[PDB]
Amino acid sequence: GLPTTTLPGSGQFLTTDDRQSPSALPNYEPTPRIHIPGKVHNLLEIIQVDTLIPMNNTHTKDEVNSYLIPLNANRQNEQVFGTNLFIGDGVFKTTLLGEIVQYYTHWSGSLRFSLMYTGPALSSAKLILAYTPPGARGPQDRREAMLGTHVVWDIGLQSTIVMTIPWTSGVQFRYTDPDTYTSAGFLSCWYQTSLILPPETTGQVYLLSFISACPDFKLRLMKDTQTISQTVALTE
Amino acid sequence: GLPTTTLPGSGQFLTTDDRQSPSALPNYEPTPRIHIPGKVHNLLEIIQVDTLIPMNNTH
Amino acid sequence: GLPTTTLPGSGQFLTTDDRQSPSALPNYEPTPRIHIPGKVHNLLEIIQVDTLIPMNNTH
Amino acid sequence: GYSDRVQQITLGNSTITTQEAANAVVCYAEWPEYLPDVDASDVNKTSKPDTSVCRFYTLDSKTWTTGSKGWCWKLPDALKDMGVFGQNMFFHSLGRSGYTVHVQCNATKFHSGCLLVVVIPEHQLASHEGGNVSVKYTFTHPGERGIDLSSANEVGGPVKDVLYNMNGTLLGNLLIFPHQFINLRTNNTATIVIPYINSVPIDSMTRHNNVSLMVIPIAPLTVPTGATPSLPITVTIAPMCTEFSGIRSKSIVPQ
Amino acid sequence: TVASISSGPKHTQKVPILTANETGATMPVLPSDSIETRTTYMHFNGSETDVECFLGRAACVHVTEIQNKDATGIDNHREAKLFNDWKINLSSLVQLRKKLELFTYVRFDSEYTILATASQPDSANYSSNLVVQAMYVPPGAPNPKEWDDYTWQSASNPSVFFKVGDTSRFSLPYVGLASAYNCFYDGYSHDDAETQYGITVLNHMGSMAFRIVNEHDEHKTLVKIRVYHRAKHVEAWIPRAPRALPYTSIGRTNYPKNTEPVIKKRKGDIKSY
Amino acid sequence: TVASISSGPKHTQKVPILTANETGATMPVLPSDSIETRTTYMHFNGSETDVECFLGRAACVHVTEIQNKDATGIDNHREAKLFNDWKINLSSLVQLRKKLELFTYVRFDSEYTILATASQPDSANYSSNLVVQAMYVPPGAPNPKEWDDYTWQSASNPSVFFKVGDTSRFSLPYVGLASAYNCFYDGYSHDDAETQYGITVLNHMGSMAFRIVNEHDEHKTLVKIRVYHRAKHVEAWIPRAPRALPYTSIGRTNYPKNTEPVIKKRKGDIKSY
Amino acid sequence: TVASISSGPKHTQKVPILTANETGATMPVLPSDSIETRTTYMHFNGSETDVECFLGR
Amino acid sequence: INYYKDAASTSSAGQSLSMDPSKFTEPVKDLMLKGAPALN
Amino acid sequence: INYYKDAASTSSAGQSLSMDPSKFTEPVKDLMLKGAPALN
Amino acid sequence: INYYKDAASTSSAGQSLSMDPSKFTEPVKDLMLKGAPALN
Repeated sequence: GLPTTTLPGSGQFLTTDDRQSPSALPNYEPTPRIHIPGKVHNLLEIIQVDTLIPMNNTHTKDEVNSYLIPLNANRQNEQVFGTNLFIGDGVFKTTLLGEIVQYYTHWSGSLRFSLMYTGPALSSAKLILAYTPPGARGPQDRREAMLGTHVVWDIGLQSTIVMTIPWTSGVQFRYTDPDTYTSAGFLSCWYQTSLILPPETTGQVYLLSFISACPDFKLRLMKDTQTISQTVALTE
Repeated sequence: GLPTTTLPGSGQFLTTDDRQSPSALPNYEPTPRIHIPGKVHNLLEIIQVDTLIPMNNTH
Repeated sequence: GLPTTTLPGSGQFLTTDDRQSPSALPNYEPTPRIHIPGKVHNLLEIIQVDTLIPMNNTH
Repeated sequence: GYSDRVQQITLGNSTITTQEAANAVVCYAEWPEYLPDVDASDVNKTSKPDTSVCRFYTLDSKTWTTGSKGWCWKLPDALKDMGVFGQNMFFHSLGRSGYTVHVQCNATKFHSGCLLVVVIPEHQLASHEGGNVSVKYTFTHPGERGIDLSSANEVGGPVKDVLYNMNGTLLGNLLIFPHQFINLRTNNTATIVIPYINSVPIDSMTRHNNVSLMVIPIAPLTVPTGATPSLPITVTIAPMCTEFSGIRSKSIVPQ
Repeated sequence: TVASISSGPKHTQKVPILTANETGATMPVLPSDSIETRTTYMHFNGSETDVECFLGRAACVHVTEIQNKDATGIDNHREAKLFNDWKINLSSLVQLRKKLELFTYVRFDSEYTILATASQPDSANYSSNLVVQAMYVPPGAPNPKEWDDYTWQSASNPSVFFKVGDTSRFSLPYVGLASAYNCFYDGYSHDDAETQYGITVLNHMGSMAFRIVNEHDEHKTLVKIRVYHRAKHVEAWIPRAPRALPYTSIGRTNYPKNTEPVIKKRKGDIKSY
Repeated sequence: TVASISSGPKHTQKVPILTANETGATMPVLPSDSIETRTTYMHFNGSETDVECFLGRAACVHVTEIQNKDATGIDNHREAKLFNDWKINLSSLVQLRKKLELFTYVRFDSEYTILATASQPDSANYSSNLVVQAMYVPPGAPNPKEWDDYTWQSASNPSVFFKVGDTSRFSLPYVGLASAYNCFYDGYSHDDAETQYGITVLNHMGSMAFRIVNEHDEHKTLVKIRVYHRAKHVEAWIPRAPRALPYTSIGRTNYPKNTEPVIKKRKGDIKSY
Repeated sequence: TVASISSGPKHTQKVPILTANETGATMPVLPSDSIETRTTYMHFNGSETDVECFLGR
Repeated sequence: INYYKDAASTSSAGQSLSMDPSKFTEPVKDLMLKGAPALN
Repeated sequence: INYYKDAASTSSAGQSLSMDPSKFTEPVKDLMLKGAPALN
Repeated sequence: INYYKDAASTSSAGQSLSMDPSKFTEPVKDLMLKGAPALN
């Protein structure tokens, strides 16, 4: 008989501990694995695939239309859309990125925001996208917007433009749930010159917008998502 | 005295676990084995012998 | 199963003991350290800096 | 002078040419291949009709109009009646296949509109009734007709609400599945190569569909002034590396 | 590892930021393709986002309850909660369910922890000490009919006996019939016109029956069982869109009617911040 | 090591005892610079004044309380102490607080011990045996609303279950967002005219929710939770003046008005002994 | 280990499927003696049918 | 590691991995070859 | 040290440290180079 | 012997045995020698 002493914590059950256990089914042989395409190893692998952002959130019931950012022909100087960058809330929240970020407490890294244009091929347009780093207000006019991170996008044969929100930060991690100290800025978009439709054409054209994370990205300290809850256990 | 911590499951009895136990009969000597024809090792050995099927179940 | 005996003191919590514990946050990666001037290692380092004595205590 | 843009796919006795492609997607970066022995379980030698089943079948055409919500086809169902592919299907106990899907929609440089073409492995549909109402067989086996998401709820059928992918997930995130867009201004076809994806090496072709192909208008169709307000969309699909096993009497399936 | 390299002004014919999303790719664009950057290192590995880590902590998967009371004159033990079964599932309490359904096929060993606590809602002199028996009943085994049937002998079926207030813990290998468990299945068990859709044995993980071994004392004792499940040795294939609407049933994808808009409406314009 | 060397009479032009304190230095003067000394050795290392040792013993950081009682008809569990949260802090009980605030920035892993004892202030037949659940709720997680919400499933959030009367112990890595925790912060969360001063997320260490898992017995049971915290792997920068006045608030430096003189007045003259 | 070997058409004078059960033997006939098979491996050892396992709980 | 002195006290035995059905499936005195005629 | 005989009884697995998003982010048939035109 | 995988779970650290008061006691820009005049 070897002398032992038990410490504080004996008998506790910590849902996060990782130890060995007896197998209830001694000697059982599991089914062989066969090959299946698509294996995922890290959630970091999947948040780099871009998905659509319901940017046009202004509706009243969920609709395919809140994915469409409208553009008006012949407007000059004006603003196309605006949003803050609380990736865990608001427009971002239902996107795959938003949806995964919510399983973690802290995030750090660059984001990739792209816009794909869908107007007739014989039209043309020049837009400016601007990222405003924390510390200033959402820009109120392009002059204000153009003094921060921006890209003049020229609509052409190449249909999409990929803007990166480079990680601009004092503190090396931000909270995924919106927090002030930790806030990330604003994203706005304005006409640089203006949309022009060809003859025989009319109305609004739309941009689709996507979001995905750069390879830069870090997420840490897992927790429970506000995105799902329940009141009684389900049954069959 | 070596410091320990006990985990969840301590004291449980799992009918399928396989561990050592003290022998109640210390030092006892079992009867020698003699040879007996017919030893079975796997149930897989015996399910290969065919047996009759009551196919005509209608009684 | 290895035979053990527990000694007096089992289960006690001594605020001054120093042992290992399971991490509640398995696999979490702490923020990198950056350099900060001023690191203290011993209280003996700081009690050698002189400070003023309110000698005139009479107020 | 090769462009990403022009392409030719020849499979069996049938060929497709596109002069306005946008590359092609190969699901999960894997190309269809036959079933290796190391992965095999059924001891039966399989049948590989090759060129008589691995050719291009063009399903009947759809009509995109400003009110369209989107269409959904299931595989191998959509092909249950195409030539010898279909016969093999009803006649063997098990079968396995990959596909090349080519979705076609051309317009002019004055039109606008953008379709999402996506392949969803194991697309289990939801009942519009809620609770634990099931979706009857016939409803998930529309055949070449596919399911029309702008048709009405029916009884025992699935829900046809587009912002929810027919299953409780948002349209916006379908982009995590192999997919390609058809943006009239860029593109006129979409091509996806689908490797066989299952948790078993070979399965039944009638009780289980392993992918739904979905074509969904996202930026509404907008035709030039006084143009007819609609465009046809055509889907052509070719089984590839098909294998059938466990031949017998010929399945009889509901309806 | 560098998180960003140093990059300076650019005036090229080589534009990495113009792409064609119609192709289905997400081109790997970085901050340094469109602004001037400085070197910085990652200092991080992505350890805690590994799927083994993501699915590897215990989650509550089931709460049931049984009572110890005089069975004298009870015509239906099962019905008096004299004993109770549970057909194992991971899709009845939604927290873990949403996590698993981020994948289509999943393969793992399970580690179960079972906590049992007792309640004595009405006048008792004391708290008795009850031993619970949890039997693993695979499909085809005789199922308990009374709380003390021959079934409980469990001569071939793994069972664990632990005390109420304590915890039991054991681990079961991956018992799936196929190579992975299907998180989803767009099929039927056969081509029947009315057979159930979606629910499949492909997911089946066994089933478990609980009872108190103790005979009855003078008062009644409520014992409530909580089963926790931790995946170990995880393998996951084919990511899918996360669950947006609420769940209604074990094993079907169905969402409730007149549900509410899941995308938050702006308080303001598209232009609003 | 010598504590003092031998030194004899001196009649020099080299005076180590005259200095200019205006310079900000504390010149390293020793007994042997001004009296005649003999050799002596230190016999000591300064082991127990290491900052790891100074901050490394468990200190009580929080006492809370929850009760097990029939929740039937309770409209606000939180309010009935049916369950309770705590946003982790080290500045609410002053003993450990004064110790930490001897430094400006501090970095360490935490080891928590949680002792839970039960009380039955009014007539009970017995003492029941309750299991406590302590959930670690990081900012952004759903917070419990009732004592038996879906939240408690805690499928992604670390939680520990232990018995009242026992102790639970686990250790959490340094969860700060920056490189160190700020013991002080002369800033705001943004340039707002009315935002709070001093209190910062730079210090944030998570938060914890407690509940009893047991349903109710016939009597009521008070369970009082004590959280102890031990710093391990300590790193401290920039020493500061010790706290002289009493504390009034978590996270602000504020002292109470009409406080009392903190320097003891002489009973006598400056000249007094 | 192979569970089944590959075997093709047969037109022989050597018939493994005709036997005389009166002898008391169970002749070891396999799928490949009477249909055309493909190779497949066992992937299994028969561990949990060992008598030690069967009587050991 | 055995902690105990007696052999009965050790854990379960380990798989025969013996397996030879012929004592049960082919106890015939003159050897039968599959493919050759049963009765000559 | 494993104390138990079966593999299911061992603790959690250890980090894939595999990580290759290209099956998801770039499943295109003809390789796309960043910087070269998307559609030629 | 660490029984646990993560570094936070190990016991207390071990004595700096670093000790250098000069950053606090003599942060002067031009070095002062004891015995030499303070102000020259």
